[PDB]
Amino acid sequence: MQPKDTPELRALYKSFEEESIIPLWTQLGDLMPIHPKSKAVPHVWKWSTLLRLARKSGELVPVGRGGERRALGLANPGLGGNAYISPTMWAAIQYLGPRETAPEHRHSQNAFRFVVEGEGVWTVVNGDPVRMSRGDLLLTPGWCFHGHMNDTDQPMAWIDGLDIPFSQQMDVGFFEFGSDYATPNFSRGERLWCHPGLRPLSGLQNTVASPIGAYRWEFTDRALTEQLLLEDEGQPATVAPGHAAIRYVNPTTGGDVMPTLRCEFHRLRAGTETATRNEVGSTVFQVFEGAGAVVMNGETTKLEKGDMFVVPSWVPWSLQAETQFDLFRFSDAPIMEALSFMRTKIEGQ
Amino acid sequence: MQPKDTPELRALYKSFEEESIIPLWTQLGDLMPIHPKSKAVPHVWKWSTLLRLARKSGELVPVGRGGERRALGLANPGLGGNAYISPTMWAAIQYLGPRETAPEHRHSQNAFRFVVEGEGVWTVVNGDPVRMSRGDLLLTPGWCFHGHMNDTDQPMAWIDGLDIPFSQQMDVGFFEFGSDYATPNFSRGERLWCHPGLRPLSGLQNTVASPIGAYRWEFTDRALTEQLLLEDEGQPATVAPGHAAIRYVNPTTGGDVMPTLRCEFHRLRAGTETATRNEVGSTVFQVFEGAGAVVMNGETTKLEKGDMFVVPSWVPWSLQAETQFDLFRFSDAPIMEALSFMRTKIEGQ
Amino acid sequence: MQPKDTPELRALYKSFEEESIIPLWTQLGDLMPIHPKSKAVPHVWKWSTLLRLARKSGELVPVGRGGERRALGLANPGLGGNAYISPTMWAAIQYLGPRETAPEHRHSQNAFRFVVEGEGVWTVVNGDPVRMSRGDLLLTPGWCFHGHMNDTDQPMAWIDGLDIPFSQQMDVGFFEFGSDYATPNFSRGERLWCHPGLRPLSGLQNTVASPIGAYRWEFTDRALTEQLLLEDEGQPATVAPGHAAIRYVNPTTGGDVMPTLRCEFHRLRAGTETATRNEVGSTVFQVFEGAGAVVMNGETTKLEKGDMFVVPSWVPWSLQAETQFDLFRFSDAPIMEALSFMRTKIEGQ
Amino acid sequence: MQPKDTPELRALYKSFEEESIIPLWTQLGDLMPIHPKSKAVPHVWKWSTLLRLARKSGELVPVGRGGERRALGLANPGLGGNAYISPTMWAAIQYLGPRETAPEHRHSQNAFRFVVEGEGVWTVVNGDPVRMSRGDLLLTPGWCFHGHMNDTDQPMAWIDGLDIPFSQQMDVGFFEFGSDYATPNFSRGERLWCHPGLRPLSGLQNTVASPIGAYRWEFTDRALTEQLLLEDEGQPATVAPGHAAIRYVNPTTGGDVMPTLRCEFHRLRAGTETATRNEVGSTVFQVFEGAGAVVMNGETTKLEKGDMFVVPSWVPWSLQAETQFDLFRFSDAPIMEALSFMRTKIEGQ
Ligand SMILES: [Fe+2]
Ligand SMILES: [Fe+2]
Ligand SMILES: [Fe+2]
Ligand SMILES: [Fe+2]
Repeated sequence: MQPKDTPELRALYKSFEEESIIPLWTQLGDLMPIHPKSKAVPHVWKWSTLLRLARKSGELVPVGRGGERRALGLANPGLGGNAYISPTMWAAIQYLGPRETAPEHRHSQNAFRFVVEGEGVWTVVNGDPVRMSRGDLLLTPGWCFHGHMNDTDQPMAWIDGLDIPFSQQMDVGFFEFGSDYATPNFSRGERLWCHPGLRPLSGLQNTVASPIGAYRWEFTDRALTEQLLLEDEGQPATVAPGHAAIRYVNPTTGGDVMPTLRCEFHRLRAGTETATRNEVGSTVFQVFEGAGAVVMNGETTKLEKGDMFVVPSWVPWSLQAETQFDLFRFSDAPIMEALSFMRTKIEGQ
Repeated sequence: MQPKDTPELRALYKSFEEESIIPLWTQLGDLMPIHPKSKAVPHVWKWSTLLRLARKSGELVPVGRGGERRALGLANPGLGGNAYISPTMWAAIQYLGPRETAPEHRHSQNAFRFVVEGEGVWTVVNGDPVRMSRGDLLLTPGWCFHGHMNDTDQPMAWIDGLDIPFSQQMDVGFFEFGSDYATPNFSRGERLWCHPGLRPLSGLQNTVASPIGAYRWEFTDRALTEQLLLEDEGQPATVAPGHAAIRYVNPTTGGDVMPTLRCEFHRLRAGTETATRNEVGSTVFQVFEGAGAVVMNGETTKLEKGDMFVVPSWVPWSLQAETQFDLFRFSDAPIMEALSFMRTKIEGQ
Repeated sequence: MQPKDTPELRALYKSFEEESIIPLWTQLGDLMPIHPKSKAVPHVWKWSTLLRLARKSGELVPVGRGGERRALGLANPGLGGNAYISPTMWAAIQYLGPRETAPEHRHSQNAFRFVVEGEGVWTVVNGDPVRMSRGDLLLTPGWCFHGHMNDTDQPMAWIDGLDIPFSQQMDVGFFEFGSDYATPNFSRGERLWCHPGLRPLSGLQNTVASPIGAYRWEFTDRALTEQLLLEDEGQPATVAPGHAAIRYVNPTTGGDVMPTLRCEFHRLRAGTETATRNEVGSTVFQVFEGAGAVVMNGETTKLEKGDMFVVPSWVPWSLQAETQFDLFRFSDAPIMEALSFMRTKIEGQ
Repeated sequence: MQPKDTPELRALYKSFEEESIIPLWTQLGDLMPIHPKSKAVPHVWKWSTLLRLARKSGELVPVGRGGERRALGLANPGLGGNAYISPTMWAAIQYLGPRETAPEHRHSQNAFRFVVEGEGVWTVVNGDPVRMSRGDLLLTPGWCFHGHMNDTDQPMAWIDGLDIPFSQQMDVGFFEFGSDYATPNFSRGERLWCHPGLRPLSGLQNTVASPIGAYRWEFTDRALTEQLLLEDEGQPATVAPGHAAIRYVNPTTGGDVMPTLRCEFHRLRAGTETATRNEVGSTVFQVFEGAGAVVMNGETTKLEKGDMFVVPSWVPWSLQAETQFDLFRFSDAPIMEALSFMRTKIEGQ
């Protein structure tokens, strides 16, 4: 029950408004909910829709007229018109036209670029050029200069993933503009850092983000194959039966690629059904290859190559593989884990 | 410039709305600002207003009719009607009437209670009772059961500080209800942990929040006196000339009281003027004793005993002491520092 | 069995000697023992012997003729004439005569001074003077300048504890000579750092050793009393029944006083018998007050006020209290724990 | 000067001997030296001597008659007959005959096996078999079961490196005996862990030693080539001009292979002369390929393929390359660094 509605109570409340006071006893229960109840909702975007809308944006939106920023943000229908896939993460399909380029800038917001279709584009990160091709993860960690250049007449699509919404809501955003279009097969970073178990004596200092600028498909694919093969041979490897998986890591530390974003890659055997999880924080998956479905809040959605979906905080989810089902994954878990808010419920346990 | 406004462009945009896509090239620059530009604004609340409105709430709002929740939230005028002092922090004046009590609950949100006026109330934290009096900091770290009981006919006011707005925006909130009104002079926690330099062999495990339930005024006052005294004697101690200061810490670790909130206490000699700082993240100060002013965005506001004010992200601020000027401080810095978003500009350097 | 003893085998072995080769197959099993088998043996020194020999050293050994170095090293009878209490630790009774002084030096070896009898001596540590009295722990962490001065006509005895034998065997030793006899009641370090739960904003950097120069008896005694009192009240506190105990810690970190040495203080209720432990590494106890015994390798030795004893690596030990039994303790455990060699067996578990 | 040599002084000293007391004032200065002065001396072993003595041991010392332990320990001439290369490290040339095997054991002492000549031997580590060939580093971290099996009629030589002397002097040694001769091309460990930048979701827990059982030559060689190539292109990479180098690391952490031993591999361009270093702790190098010399204490020794040498604590050293000069390196630095005893002087700086 509320206080008696009296002229004195109404005078009290008008003083409140005047003095920027909001009394706790008037607040709606879910200021402190029983468990996380996001304004973001579970949502799927179909690739066939996204690619068609991206191609059209290629025609209608040239460089000089918005073409420098040709990226289709996935907007969660529960987040009020904000171009946010979740309360922490921005995810967009960047569509880079034949021969297009972008100049250098840096920003405090952390970012990756996961290559969906195409080849022969380079993203240049602190002057070091990083070739892009299908299945590759590129990082452009916060405060690193990044521009790019298409070396080809072909378009490319990648997922443009950032902590923009966290950074916007929390007031951490900074931004600077920057000041040869070399096309090396591999970046300096990779040439130093992508030898397993080995660390240059010139890079003995730990870093906050990975110095690996590209995690190439070859290696991702090979790691996942080896886990399934080790499973066949009776050896521990996979995380769950038929479920091979890796986390992309900062090799100086063994932890996440960047302070705010975790990236992983999963492969499921045909037939695999994962146990239902509730996890704090939001995650986004993209179907890289294969066919299957997701269950979110008990609702099953079938999924095809390229489809993308978001699980907001604490929404119970699982995946079923119809064929071999390869998925790229990102989430805000490093944030929940750094601050001791992370929590996990699994149907098995 | 934007793409040509054509029937095809308008069809593209209507497909966007239908498919929950928001194109980057339509977005307003400050999705990624040049430096943090908060929606929260610098604001001061006068104690004499807050105490008068609190007393009236005591009369008008009894237990059974909202009295269990008698706390006046400081609402930032730039945060849209949300009861948030800043985008990360909730700060409220809790007004506890003669003999009032509250039962036990726990929530994932972290919290402290800093005692402004009054005595002989106990907050009971995981069954351990913590006496409260003026100048004391109490913690109720996340997921710890806490209720309270006034043992007296006198009211008490404290600052009720939490990471509610971070927790609400980020989807990390959990909440449980709980299931003798002992009145020990000191808590078990204090009796184990408040011997300088000494650690019980039964508490060798590090914790995520401090096991000290109260940081009593005596010690705070004594530490600040010693720094000014060491300054008089030519010995390094104070942070800046005439500026004594402490941070409240988790003694198992030496770091912050809780994962999301930093607390500190400052004492300035009469005459002291601090150098202008820009810092990422928001901070709140309360004047504990003395007289002076603040400068925020170049605007000077005079301050009296009890006044409270907020500096949102990157707003340049400094303090001037007219008399000896004691201030309690909290901020979301452990969040900015954990995620490598923290940044500092000082006018000296 | 060994290789055939042939002229060719003997020629092989003479080539070995010539070329500084020692073949594994000739080595005695205990190059890699089944469990630690120290050359150091369990040993007790009686205080009444040590004090009598110390007094005589006071008469016979004046300043100018060895008096600057008047310290009686406890030499383990199994360590070959080396002045080592154990393979890692040096422990000596320093006997400081009326009005004696020592000038400043520093060395990489870490050291403490635990005051057995006497008062009004100061050890000056990086120019900061630290009063000494019975029951106090002083640190002189490695590479810190330290000299001292007796301000009185009375002698003082303290335990002079160092990692000298580790440092000597491992080749880490460095040593420098240094370049007012102030007598403050408390040191600068203490005045900054001995306020429970509080950390100066001017000392936000973690250190490798404690910045607390003295851990005074008052606080040690009070902590131990509180644990026994909390035990009386049914509250968890003591490590084992009737067994109160603390660890001295570096307050910036919550870990050990210095990188190589751990210090602790135990109080046992009359009647308390501890469960038998095997622990890797050596430890030394001193009886501060009370009466009881120790069991080492099944052999019981009765103990009086001032007695000192060493438990080398893996020797099973326990303590029995006849009266209330207060003991100071040091060990090389931070070394075994840092390098993942630590191991513990308890008779309970 | 010493105390007066009196009958009373002699009685004092006889009481000392009786009571296991050694007085400080009688001790020789270098109990606490000015800088490290090892009993170990700089020493070189020639490969042509070591291989010839190893072959002869193959003839004279069969299995059943010492052949199970056919390893030639490098004994430092200053370490008193102890089979120690330095005060912390044991280094031996293990010579494994045609078709020989060894059963499983484990010990707390940490160990590696760096393959000098030969192929088709497997060391089986916790049931997982690790093929061995020239240039490969294998680990058998402490407390891991390890046996081996030669699958061939050819002998193999490897460097058998351990922290035996530290473990022996410090009392940390434990040892257990253990209870198909599979010959996989690659180990399970490698198949999980040797994909650059990728970490199995099933191995998210950090470990104290590397889970990589072999660091194969291919990758080592490729990393060193890339650094010299990046040097040619004007890009930062090498540690010093013409000096390419890597550290072998634990991929869960980015730190050293094991708690007590660091391993590295250096490649110098023909002509390269390194600046003189003093470093705390001992190191051992082996010439893998090429020709050059070392300078230790100002004394130059020419070096050929296979030669091995030790630099004890603080001995100034440098390397000159005549040809391209590849060297494998191990040291006790993780011990000096963990305990804050490490120190470095370089002639450049
Ligand atoms: Fe960008
Ligand atoms: Fe609460
Ligand atoms: Fe000393
Ligand atoms: Fe072994």
